[PDB]
Amino acid sequence: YDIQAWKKQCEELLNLIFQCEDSEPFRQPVDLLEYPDYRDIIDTPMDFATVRETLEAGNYESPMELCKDVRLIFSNSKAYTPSKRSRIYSMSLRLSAFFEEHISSVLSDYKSALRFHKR
Ligand SMILES: O=C(Nc1ccc(F)cc1F)N1CCN(C(=O)c2ccco2)CC1
Repeated sequence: YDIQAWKKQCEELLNLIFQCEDSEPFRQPVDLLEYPDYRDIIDTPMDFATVRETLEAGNYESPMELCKDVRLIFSNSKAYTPSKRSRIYSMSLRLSAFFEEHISSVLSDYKSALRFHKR
């Protein structure tokens, strides 16, 4: 029922994501010279370095907020891809599956801890 435990659990999961070769395209913001039309398609860029820095700054209140930003990385890739058979989109789908498999317990434990706190 530790309502702070999610933060280190998220740090550790980001560390695992950074070790995954599938995270390579998502570790830093998209560059607007290599993909010059990116901001015509994507309103809110997001990447894993920005997620880690937001966490480490103490600017997430909950793991749900972190989860929303990570899911934005993946929805941006799906929106920008020219094909469902894209290399970088295909990497995003594997990485999303990995993320979702690991974040589920972090969310459940946090929400349970908070329900206990407010019992
Ligand atoms: O090259 C990058 N990011 C990047 C990373 C580090 C850098 F230094 C410079 C970069 F531009 N892509 C990431 C995700 N990508 C897609 O989601 C997508 C789907 C189909 C085709 O691209 C858009 C472009």
